[PDB]
Parts: sequence; C-alpha cells; structure tokens
Amino acid sequence: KGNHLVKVYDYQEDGSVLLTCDAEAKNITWFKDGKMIGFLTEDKKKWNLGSNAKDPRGMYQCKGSQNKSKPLQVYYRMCQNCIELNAATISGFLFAEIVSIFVLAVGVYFIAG
Amino acid sequence: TEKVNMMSLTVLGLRMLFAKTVAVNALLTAKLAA
Amino acid sequence: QTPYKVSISGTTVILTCPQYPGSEILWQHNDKNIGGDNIGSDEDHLSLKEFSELEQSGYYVCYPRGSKPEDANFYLYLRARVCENCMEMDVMSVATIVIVDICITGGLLLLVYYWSKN
Amino acid sequence: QTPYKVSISGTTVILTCPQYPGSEILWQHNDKNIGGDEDDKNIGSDEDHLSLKEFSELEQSGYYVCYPRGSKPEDANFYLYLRARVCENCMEMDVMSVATIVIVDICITGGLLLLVYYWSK
Amino acid sequence: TLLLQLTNTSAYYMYLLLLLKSVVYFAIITCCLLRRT
Amino acid sequence: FKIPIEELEDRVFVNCNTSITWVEGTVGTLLSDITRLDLGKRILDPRGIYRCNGTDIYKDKESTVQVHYRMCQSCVELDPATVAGIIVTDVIATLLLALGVFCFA
Amino acid sequence: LLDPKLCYLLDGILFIYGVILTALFLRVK
Amino acid sequence: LDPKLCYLLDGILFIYGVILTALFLRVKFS
Ligand SMILES: CC(C)CCC[C@@H](C)[C@H]1CC[C@H]2[C@@H]3CC=C4C[C@@H](O)CC[C@]4(C)[C@H]3CC[C@]12C
Repeated sequence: KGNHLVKVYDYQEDGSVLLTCDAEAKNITWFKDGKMIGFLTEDKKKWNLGSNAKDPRGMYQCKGSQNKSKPLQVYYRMCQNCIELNAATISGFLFAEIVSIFVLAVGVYFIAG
Repeated sequence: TEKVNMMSLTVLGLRMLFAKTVAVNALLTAKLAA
Repeated sequence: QTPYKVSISGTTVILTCPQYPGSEILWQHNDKNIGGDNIGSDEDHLSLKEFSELEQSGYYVCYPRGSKPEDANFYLYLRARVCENCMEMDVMSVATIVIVDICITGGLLLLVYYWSKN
Repeated sequence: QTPYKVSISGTTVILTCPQYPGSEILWQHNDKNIGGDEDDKNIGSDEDHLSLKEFSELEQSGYYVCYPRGSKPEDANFYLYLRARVCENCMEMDVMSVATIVIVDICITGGLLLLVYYWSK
Repeated sequence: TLLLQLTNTSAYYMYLLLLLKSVVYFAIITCCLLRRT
Repeated sequence: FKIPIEELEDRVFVNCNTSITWVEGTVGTLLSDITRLDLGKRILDPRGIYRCNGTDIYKDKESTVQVHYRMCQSCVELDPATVAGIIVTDVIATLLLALGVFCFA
Repeated sequence: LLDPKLCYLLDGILFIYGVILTALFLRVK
Repeated sequence: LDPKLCYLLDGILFIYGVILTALFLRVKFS
C-alpha cells in the first residue's frame, strides 16, 4: 500500500462510480477536494458519486485513524456531447445554415407594405 | 444507453417544434403581405 | 497543491506531471512501466496514441528516477473514451455558436429589409 | 398456484408475496434476515410489502424467499432470482409508445386548428 | 452504438440553431405586424 | 432448492440435475442436452415460473424458482428539466399557430 | 436502440403533408 | 448504413414542402 488508502471500485457494468478506502477502525471519516465533506457508518464502506456520464472530477481524500492521507485525483471523459465533424457533419451544418438563411431572406424580401 | 435514447427523443421534440414554427412563420408572413 | 493535468484531442491523449519540472521522472500504468519503444516519453510530457477505453485506463502515477513510487503525492484514474475527430461542446462553445448564429441572422435580415424599400 | 409480484419504479423496488395472506411474513436473501430490523432506511418491511431503497445491480440481487413464523429457512419451496440494473428516474418505452403520443399531439393540433378556422366563418 | 450518439448529438444542436432562427424571424415579423396595426 | 441461474457472456442458463418443467412465463430455447435450458440473451429480460426435481444429494423433492430480469436497454433516462420545457414550448407554439390562423382569415 | 425507427416516423409524416398539398395544388392548377 | 440518411432525407423533404407551399399560397391569393 505504502500509505495510499483511497481506491476506486472496478469490474462494474452499472453506470456509476464509487470509492473505497480501507481503515480497520470505527468512524472512518471521509473527504473530498481536501475540505471536509462527510462521514462514514456501519454496513457500508463505499462513498458514491453517481453516473460517470456526468464526468466526476476533482481530488478525493479519505482518512481513518491515521494522519492526513494522500488523494486519488480522478479524471473522467465520458463525452456524451460528441459531435464528430469529419466529412459529413460540417457540410451538413453549412448547407442547413445557407439554405435556411436564403429561405429567410426571400420571405423578408417579399415584405413590402 | 438510457441517455442515448433521451437525446433521440429530444431531437424528435425539436423537429416537431421546428415543423410547427415554420408553419407559424409562413402563415403570419402570408397574413402580413396582405 | 498541484493536481494532474490531462488534455485530449481526438485520439491524442496528452497529460503531464506538473509536480517536479526540473527533475528526472519515469512512469507506470497499473504498476507496469510505460515509455520507450505509440507512447510519448518526456521528463514530464507524455502522449497516449491509439487511446482505448478498455485497455489503456488505470492508475497513472509518475515517480522520479531512483524513488520507489508509493511515497509519491497521489495517483490518477482515467476512463476516457476517445473519438475520431470529434469536438467536446462545453457551455461556452454552444453559447458562442448561438450568439454568432443570431448575429449573422439579424445582420442579414436587416440588410434585405433595407433593400425591400429599395 | 401462488404467484409472485415485483414492481420497480425508478430506483426504489418493492416486493410482495401472497403465499401466507393470513400471517405477516419474514424474508431472506441468501440466508440472512432482512425483514424487520427497525433501522437501515434503505430497507424495511410492511404487512406484505418490502421496500429496497437504492437498489444495486451487484448486491441484494439473489435468492429472495418469504417465510412466516414457525417456518424453517429451507421449509419454503418457492424462491426467486432477481437481477435488476436500475437507475434514477428511468422507465421503459418502445417506438409504438411514442408514436401514439406524437400522433395524438398532431391530431389535437389539427383539431384545434380546424376549430379556430371554422370559428372565423 | 457510439456512431448513433455522435449523429444524434450532431443533429440536436443543428435543430436548436434552426429553432432559434425561426424564433428570431417570428420576433421580427410580429414587430412588423404590431407596427402595421 | 436453489436452482443455479448460470450466466454466460451474454446468455442466461437454468441448471438443475433433472429436466426443467415450464409452468408459467417464458419457455425460452430448450437445449437438446437434458437438464439445461437457454432462456435467451441477457438483454431480452427473461422471466417465468419454472420447476425442476431434486439435486445430486436431495432427490425425490420438487420446488420452484421464479426468474425475473430487468436489464433494460430500451430504457430512457428523462429529466423533468428538459421534458417539461419541451411540452411547455410545444403548447406555446400551438397557441401561436392557432392565433396565426385567426389572423389569416 | 430507438433512434433509427423514429427517423421514418417524422420523415413519413411530413411526406404525407407534402403529398396532400401537392394534390391540393393539382386540383387548382 | 443509415446514420445520417435520416436527416439527409428529412432535409430534402422540408425543402420540397416549403417550395410547394410557396407556389400554393400564391394561387390561393390569386
Ligand atoms: C422560414 C420560412 C417560413 C420563411 C418564409 C418562406 C415562405 C413561407 C414565404 C417566402 C415567399 C413567400 C410568398 C411570396 C409571395 C406571395 C404572393 C402574395 O400575393 C401572397 C403571399 C405569397 C404567396 C408569399 C407567401 C409566403 C412565402 C411562400
């Protein structure tokens, strides 16, 4: 281990990310972004974050009965806003802009009063 | 996969909205010309 | 202190170790030495070519040469899914394209409206 | 004979078994008592219903079994295997469950349009 | 499939832009109509 | 008896030491080999009340195991932020269209 | 899992409108 | 083989609808 308690649960198909730090004691305090963020009780040991599609980030920390531990700064890039502009997307956007602008301009032209 | 099918519904809603609004604009422009 | 910085552009994953700039530093990926034969190999700069979601993803720790790594500051976890030339639209990009769109629509309609009266 | 029912709404999941309608029923999940502990708000029983809050795919998804007092753990001959991958406020709809609503909206829009068109005449 | 997500999120923003164009056009024409009447 | 619901990479299996009898629900695809059953893919959500006989240590007794699956992939994660705005703006759009029709006449 | 089918849904609806308006035009041309 | 054929077909259909509407509203005015 070498004084690195915080880990991340792996081997999961559910769209959620969790944490895990091992401290054989009671009242194993938790942390997030250095500042105090919570606590821990019996019957559960894993702090939860939610879906990975929201891209969790920031430094995370845990502490048992020992001194200040070291973080597990997590980075995710589940994009989910992923426009691919290679050969058939920039052209489509350009055409949809041009023809819409033209059809708007014709209508504005045909207003004389 | 529960979010891929959500954007595939928002796109349907937006296309529906655009089809309604183009008719709105066409009708109001036809009125304005008269 | 200093977090770990990563920047990705398409299939080119770039990350560096903003911890010890003037030093000599090595690498692992899931407790396996990585670097030197692709894969970028600089004292702090590094490139992941041909990044994959399910085969290059794990604990990126960055130790100086001659120092066993369990005494380092902290680790990184990275589960990036890459594209083939796709763009990540944050809240700024959508806003700027919307603003330029409405500006170019207004400035083009008000031109023909002035032309309608001729 | 005696059936089983299970309803999943969003994240919370509720189970019920009518095997013993005349007696309130204790439960198990891979040989451990889960019915009645006056704590762990994530779970909790009722006269018949048992609710499992924050359901997880990889845990508490096993051989549920409902048994009353005076019943051995192996005395019950009816079991269940459940595997549910649930999320927060998510339901099921296919193409024909959205086609109907889109057609209904189009039809009601056309009906209002014709009602307001004939009204001007 | 990833390709479906890419195409879908490509079309969503384009249709949002078209909707914004339609809204601004409606604003212009309704201003003209109010000026006329 | 606990009937092992064996899981392949993407297929589920029902394993009992004696032929499996289907009573209510989905009969699935019966393997030609005796004492095995392929309900279907893990994503088609099989279900149904089944029945088998005693195992290698516990003969001459019979019980049942209901099987349920909700590994949904046709699911939609909708939020009340966008799905409500869509309805509200559709209502305002059809109101605008109805107002526009009156102007036409 | 749902997108390709919803394509033909809206594509067909507008096609119906186009054909109907074409018939209306051809009855008055 | 149809990721974008959807919207490609839809784009042409909208254009034809708008064009045919433009001619129709003309005749209605007479
Ligand atoms: C984005 C869209 C809605 C912009 C407007 C495009 C359409 C609706 C416009 C552009 C050209 C317009 C036509 C131009 C000329 C005439 C002849 C006039 O005697 C009656 C109105 C009529 C028939 C107009 C109806 C509206 C019209 C068809």
